[PDB]
Amino acid sequence: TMSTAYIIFNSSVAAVVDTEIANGANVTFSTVTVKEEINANRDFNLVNAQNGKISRAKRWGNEASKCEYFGREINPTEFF
Amino acid sequence: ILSTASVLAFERKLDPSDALMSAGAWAQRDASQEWPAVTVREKSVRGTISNRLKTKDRDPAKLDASIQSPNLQTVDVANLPSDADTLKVRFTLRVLGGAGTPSACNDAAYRDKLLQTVATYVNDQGFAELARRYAHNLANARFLWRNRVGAEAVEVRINHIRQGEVARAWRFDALAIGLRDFKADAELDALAELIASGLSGSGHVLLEVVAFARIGDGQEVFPSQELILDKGQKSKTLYSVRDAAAIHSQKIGNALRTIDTWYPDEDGLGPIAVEPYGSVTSQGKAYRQPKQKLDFYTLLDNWVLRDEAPAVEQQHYVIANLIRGGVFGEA
Amino acid sequence: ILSTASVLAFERKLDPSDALMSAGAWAQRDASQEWPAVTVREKSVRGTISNRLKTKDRDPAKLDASIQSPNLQTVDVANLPSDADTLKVRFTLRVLGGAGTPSACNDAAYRDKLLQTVATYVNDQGFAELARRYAHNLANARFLWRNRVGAEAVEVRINHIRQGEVARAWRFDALAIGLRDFKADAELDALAELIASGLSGSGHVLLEVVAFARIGDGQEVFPSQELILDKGDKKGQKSKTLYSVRDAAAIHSQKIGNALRTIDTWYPDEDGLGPIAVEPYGSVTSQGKAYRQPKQKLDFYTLLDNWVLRDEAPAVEQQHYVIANLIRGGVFGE
RNA sequence: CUAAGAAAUUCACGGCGGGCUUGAUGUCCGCGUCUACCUG
Repeated sequence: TMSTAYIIFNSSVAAVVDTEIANGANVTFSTVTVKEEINANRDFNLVNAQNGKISRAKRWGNEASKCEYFGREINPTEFF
Repeated sequence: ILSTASVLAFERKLDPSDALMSAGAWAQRDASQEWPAVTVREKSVRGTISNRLKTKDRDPAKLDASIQSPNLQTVDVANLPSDADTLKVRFTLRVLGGAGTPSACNDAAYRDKLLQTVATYVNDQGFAELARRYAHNLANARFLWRNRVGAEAVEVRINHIRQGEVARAWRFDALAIGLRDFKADAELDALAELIASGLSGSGHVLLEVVAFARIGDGQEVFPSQELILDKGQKSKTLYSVRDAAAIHSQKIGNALRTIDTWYPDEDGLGPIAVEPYGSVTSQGKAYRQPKQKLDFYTLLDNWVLRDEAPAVEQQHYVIANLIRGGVFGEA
Repeated sequence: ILSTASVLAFERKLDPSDALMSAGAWAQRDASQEWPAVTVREKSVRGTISNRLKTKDRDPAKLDASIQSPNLQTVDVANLPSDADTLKVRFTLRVLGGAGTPSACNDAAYRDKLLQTVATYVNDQGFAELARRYAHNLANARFLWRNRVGAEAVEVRINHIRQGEVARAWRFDALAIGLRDFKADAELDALAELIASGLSGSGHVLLEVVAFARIGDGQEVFPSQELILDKGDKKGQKSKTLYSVRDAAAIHSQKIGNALRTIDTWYPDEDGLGPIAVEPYGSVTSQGKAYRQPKQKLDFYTLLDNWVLRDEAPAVEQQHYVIANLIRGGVFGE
């Protein structure tokens, strides 16, 4: 339920609560109480589609409450 | 045709309680009901910079400037009282039983064939091979995770509370029993048959487990952490039930089921915890790789579908993976 | 090709307790229970503007305005009782052993290379070099950080205990043994033959370390200073808070361990002197700057890569530094 | 002397099974709180 960055990786995973890991210094900011998502390798950034919001890019741009997730995270697939 | 079950999950057996940590003196072991609780308390620290800097930002004038302002954390720790040396860890373990009957299947023929295969497994051999190994990880007190190393003498002690009273008591010594070999003692077979009859289902089994570890005056115990989700900084909050430091009821119990010795490239590297795709994070990598055919899922689907019964040294693994529970459906 | 791991973590050895404090007279031989604690008390200071002023605020009227509204704080302090003169600091040390084996590693070939290399070090030469240098900092009262300076007779007792009863006891004078010379006695080489035995996993070692320091009658000790939060900046706020464990001033369990591993006399800048604490990018904070910089090649993270991967085994006086740092612990990933 | 006048939303429900959050740390150093007072 967001509008991420330009990563076209796979069916991403996302959460808002984020802790910082220190052990294992190739991965930073491991994500907490995380929830699944599927965009199924869609073209553009806005496709998140948890359960209800797939089409309607105008309604997606209206859905800017919890959006603009940076995506640069523990994995090119996994988003913020 | 018996295709795979779309949604299948299992209720666990072998539930552990939460672990309590108390403190005292070693000579007062046999009257240790009212030992005070190892409380958590806040302290402050002051770190430095001890991480591998990258090749670009290795300037000389920047490193001393970055360590001129250190990072003042605020750590919670737990120490024993300065007059006490022996750490008492108490938790209770209940043995449910009926390990085959699932929680939420889809096909009735899958569920009936699953219960038929598990009934054959309990019919030919007992749970005795899968209970002489749980009794070990109650004996050599692996559930003391980091409090075990460097302990002087670890006396573990286990009671059978059938009624409110005790039925039959047991004392061990967790360093006479090694952390690698699975020996055969006279008082790890009266316990192993008890967990065997508890898992088969011929009674009810509730076990009180206390474990005294001799660490020393004023030393530092280790309980389990928590999350620090979302300045006023803090790091490393420990987990206390009612201001008594506590090990989680799944970090305990994770040491109950490090049983798995039957896995490839076993170089005497000791048992690991039972898991589907049987893996440990501390070793970094994941054994029982699915490209090998010695997994769990491709061991269940070749035993409940096509009936190719694997070796008995893997039917001791599949049933134990059923005992821990979990989800197993195409989620 | 073999490269370094991404997860590396080593548990500490040389486990220190928290240094408890007490006070009493001399004739300290029966100080086991009667000696009360050093209770942290509050007081009330009233400062004056003592820092440096900038090019701005060089006005006499502004300075008089700052002075006539003085600063008022509520510090804490801990003194001895006014009929005693000796501060007693007691803590128990435990050395674990198995100093090479990590607790989290990814690549098993890298772990086997490390456990081959540390084993070649240990079978080559014992822990008897590092155990002597720890027995010095346990022998003289280095761990009395500021309570040491300006004392008279800092008698350090060390018990080694196998059970509740004591196996073997020693008593040193902390002022015969200096603070920058690791000169071997007939007792410190008997203590290194216990610390090196504990560090090689040959048994259990529990050292109850007690240190008496006669500062003077009713004088002022220094326990370890905690940190106060960002509270309301008013006139009456606490400005200094001491650490305390059930109504007794104390020193932190890393303020001991920063003193114990003051080992490294192998940094290249020997223009000054002093055994600094062992650190990666080996640096002391009171001096501010950083020895063992990665600009030169004398670091720790360059040395482990040059020792384990490429097998450029460095000099012995640098090879002690790596193993002492692995005794300390930390994370050393990629 | 009113964007005044007018108005029944209702019935029933299985959230549920599983888990290792680890490793390490130096908080330092300096200080003037004064002057008074009728409780019947």
